[PDB]
Amino acid sequence: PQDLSEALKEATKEVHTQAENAEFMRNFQKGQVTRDGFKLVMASLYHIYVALEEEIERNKESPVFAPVYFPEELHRKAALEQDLAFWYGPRWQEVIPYTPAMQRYVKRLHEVGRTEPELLVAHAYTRYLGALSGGQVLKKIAQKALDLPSSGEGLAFFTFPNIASATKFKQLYRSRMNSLEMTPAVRQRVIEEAKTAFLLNIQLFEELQELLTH
Ligand code: HEM
Repeated sequence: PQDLSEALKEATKEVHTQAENAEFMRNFQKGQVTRDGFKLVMASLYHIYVALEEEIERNKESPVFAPVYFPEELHRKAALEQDLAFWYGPRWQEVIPYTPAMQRYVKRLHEVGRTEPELLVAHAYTRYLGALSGGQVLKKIAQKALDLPSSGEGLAFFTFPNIASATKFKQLYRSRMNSLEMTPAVRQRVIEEAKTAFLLNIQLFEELQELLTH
């Protein structure tokens, strides 16, 4: 259209469906994910968000990213660390897995963070705006399914405590994106990188899936 925000939303409409329909994402929606599989995604989110957030601290002051810099509001690193300690034990840093589908995603994140920063925004957008436009169902089914004891831990990642209204924030973010300066080329690329994002995720589920069935 004419809004960076409306462009992406639409551009990734199809791939998003591809993401939803993943064999591992659908088994989840239908609430049939074992503690093992759930323990895999948490370990995936951790590696992705550390890379993501790390590259964000690199371009925090950069004009290409500064406008969407919201550390308190969004940063998930600490949230995932807390969760991962519950899921793997005080030794999670030592035990947790690091698969090749995780490695690609992390690798892409850094290439972008250093040679194509103007694109970092597409990933931030996908991760943060994604898990903010829909983190309720991910929690709703997470809760019921796993039915872990009354431990009160392991799912912090799903609660952005520093945002009262998701509605208003998602609105501030789109405003800030739409305010990002970028040449027609860069724009088409950023949109293209948002697709890249989804493919890294979709490719991730599939790899976590084959991993379960062993
Ligand atoms: C159970 C699986 C999923 C379901 C059913 C789901 C559902 C949705 C829904 C209904 C919205 C609100 C869209 C709107 O009305 O504007 C949304 C937005 C979005 N989702 Fe998901 N989603 C899922 C998986 C994913 C995955 C894996 C990602 C990737 C990180 C993701 C990224 C996004 C993004 C970026 C948006 C917002 C786009 C925008 O605001 O322009 N979603 N999702």
